[PDB]
Amino acid sequence: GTTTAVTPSSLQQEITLLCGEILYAKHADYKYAAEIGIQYISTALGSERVQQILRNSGSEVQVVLTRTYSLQMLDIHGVEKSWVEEIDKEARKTMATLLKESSGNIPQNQRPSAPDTPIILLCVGALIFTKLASTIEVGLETTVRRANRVLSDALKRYPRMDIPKIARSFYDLFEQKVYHRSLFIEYGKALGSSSTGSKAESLFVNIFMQAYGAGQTMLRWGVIARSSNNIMLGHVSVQAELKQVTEVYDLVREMGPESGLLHLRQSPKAGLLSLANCPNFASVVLGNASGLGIIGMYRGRVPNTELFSAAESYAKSLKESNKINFSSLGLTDEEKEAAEHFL
Amino acid sequence: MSFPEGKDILFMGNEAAKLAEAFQKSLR
Repeated sequence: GTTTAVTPSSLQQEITLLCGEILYAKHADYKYAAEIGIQYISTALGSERVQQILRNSGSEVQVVLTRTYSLQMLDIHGVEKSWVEEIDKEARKTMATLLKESSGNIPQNQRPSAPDTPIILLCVGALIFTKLASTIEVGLETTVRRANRVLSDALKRYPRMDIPKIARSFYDLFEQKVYHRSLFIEYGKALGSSSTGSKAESLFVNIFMQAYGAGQTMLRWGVIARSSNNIMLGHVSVQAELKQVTEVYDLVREMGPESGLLHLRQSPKAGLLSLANCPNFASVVLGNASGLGIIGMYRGRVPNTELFSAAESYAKSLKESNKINFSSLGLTDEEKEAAEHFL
Repeated sequence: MSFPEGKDILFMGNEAAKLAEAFQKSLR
């Protein structure tokens, strides 16, 4: 069957160093950077607990423990030794050079051994994870731009950190190893509970927690359409979808915020989160969002363009006459900023 | 975030249908 790496908690310091080495130097290839981040998670949660989590996600993947060898290196299952050795070599070369230029005096928080380097690495992963959780498609480059602002302080400490290539590594990992989405969820839930409130942990938790709302975006926009009193919500073809609209909101009502992860998890009920069974409703919901100015750069499907345009015109006229109560809508801060151009 | 029932999101009834139809018609 299929296999994947876990790393025992006894090697937490060593995997921490490897994460730091990824950030610390300008590397040619970041292919397995995301997998190293995952290895840190496994030391945090415990390798046997990871096997449980994967099994429970519906995967029969078998975990294989990381070992050590000397040329001290980590032997990580499914990660080419040449890659790990090259990351380490390039980091150590860079450190030797910089250490000498600074006469042996480099602050801890600029070194690859700084304890928050795995968390920093995982913050890039967290942004890719919340991108993935959303029912609204955005380009990877958009997310990369966001990572640059969010991790501006990390970039001052680690000015050779290659965010776009690290981002691509996490993007690929979540596409190829779907079970590691479930592992990431358990880590985020665990850290949400155990966070010391440090800067790195707080950033991770704040990004991670956005995944729930991201999954529910279109349903939240639906409520916004009603709070906007969009009269196209009364169109005959929309009223006809009442049982389907009911199924959709019954889902989130009964499940609570966890339902936001169904898209990410590729659950059989994920389509509901994208309003797949109620296309006319969806068109009014999207049109209303467009009219309010909160839809951003939406490249997704508009099932009924006439309904969309009508809903958009109506929202827009209410907006232009200052008849929208923007405080009461339940907008995100970014949506508020987009619609009103102040926060 | 508190989600209402679907029947509290849509505008149901003949009157609501006629209102939406009229607005749509006004847009040519």
